Amino acid sequence: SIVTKSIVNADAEARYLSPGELDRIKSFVTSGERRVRIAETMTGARERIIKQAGDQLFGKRPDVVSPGGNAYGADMTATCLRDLDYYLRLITYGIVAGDVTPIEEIGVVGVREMYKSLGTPIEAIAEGVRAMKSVATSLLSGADAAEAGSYFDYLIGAMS
Amino acid sequence: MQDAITSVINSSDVQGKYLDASAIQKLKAYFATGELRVRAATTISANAANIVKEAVAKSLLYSDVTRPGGNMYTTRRYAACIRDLDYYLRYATYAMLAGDPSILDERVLNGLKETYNSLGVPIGATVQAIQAMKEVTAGLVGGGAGKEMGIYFDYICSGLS
Ligand SMILES: *[C@H](C)[C@H]1/C(=C/c2[nH]c(/C=C3N=C(/C=C4\NC(=O)C(CC)=C4C)C(C)=C\3CCC(=O)O)c(CCC(=O)O)c2C)NC(=O)[C@@H]1C
Ligand SMILES: *[C@H](C)[C@H]1/C(=C/c2[nH]c(/C=C3N=C(/C=C4\NC(=O)C(CC)=C4C)C(C)=C\3CCC(=O)O)c(CCC(=O)O)c2C)NC(=O)[C@@H]1C
Repeated sequence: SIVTKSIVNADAEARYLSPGELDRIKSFVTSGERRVRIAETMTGARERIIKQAGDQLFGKRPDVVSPGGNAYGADMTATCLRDLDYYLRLITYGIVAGDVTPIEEIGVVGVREMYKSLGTPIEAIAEGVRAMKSVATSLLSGADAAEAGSYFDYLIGAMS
Repeated sequence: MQDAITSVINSSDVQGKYLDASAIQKLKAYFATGELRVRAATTISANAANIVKEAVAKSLLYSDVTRPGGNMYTTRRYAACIRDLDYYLRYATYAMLAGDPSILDERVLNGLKETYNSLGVPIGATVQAIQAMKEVTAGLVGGGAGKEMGIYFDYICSGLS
């Protein structure tokens, strides 16, 4: 989080955090409860979010579920939905941390090499994240929706 | 390094689990103390030099350590020593801010004892000086922050044993 980042930065300069850095951690902690609340709402609706996003995905990209597609078959479709779940999970981690590092370090570095090896069209994964973004933020208030949306966008941009 | 937030995220991740109620209690507990940590960090930062000076005065000055033959003898070694104390104080503050001692294991304690032993830096005296900073610090940040800081001051001392 920004606590780790500020520390690592100050250390690179062999100095104590600056007042500016301290103010950042300050805000970070007071908004902590809001972010935790956002993450909880997404965790609770986990199953519904994956079902609907999955449905919207296969609707936009029937190919992946049709014959010759990477997710053709009850089992491959299941595994595909399993991956969507992995990412929703990472996103709630991101939200509580206040930044994308958990999403990045657990599911983005090497993501292109992993999916290319499995033959999974990464553009379709991104579409699945777009779908989740839609179902997930629809569960939130205008303010929170925008806030959580940014984490989805980061992920979408990292797969495109 | 991990902070109190990422620490909870990693243990959840290794289990492949969404944040638990228990995990959420830990997050909330850190957030509640966040301001306290920032206020302590602020004071310590403003008194860093005086904290080190008093600790040295109280534990190392006017002993065999500073006289010819002592490890703190020669201006180069005296400075190297107060430099180390400045380090322990700065890193203990980081760890207190993060609510986690990992930065200590990774950036401070790794190979420290061996280095000290190699150079002949007395660990017992170094530990005494850190404990003295512990006391001087509590008296500036107050009992609350003082005990938190003490956890990390002790962590370092333990890693030198
Ligand atoms: C769903 C939107 C898309 C889809 C997915 C799909 N994935 C697999 C197989 C795997 N996916 C992973 C994924 C991850 N591992 C990680 O560590 C992370 C980050 C947290 C992710 C996201 C892995 C490891 C596999 C391998 C199987 C395993 O889990 O051991 C499949 C199966 C493909 C196969 O050939 O067996 C599928 C179908 N496929 C699509 O077409 C959608 C676009
Ligand atoms: C002061 C309380 C005691 C003391 C210290 C002393 N230390 C050294 C030399 C080194 N100290 C370190 C320690 C660190 N270096 C770092 O970068 C960090 C941050 C994580 C730490 C904690 C290291 C690596 C050295 C060796 C390299 C260097 O000099 O930079 C000296 C000098 C040793 C010499 O013979 O030149 C001294 C004197 N000495 C005492 O007597 C006190 C008990």
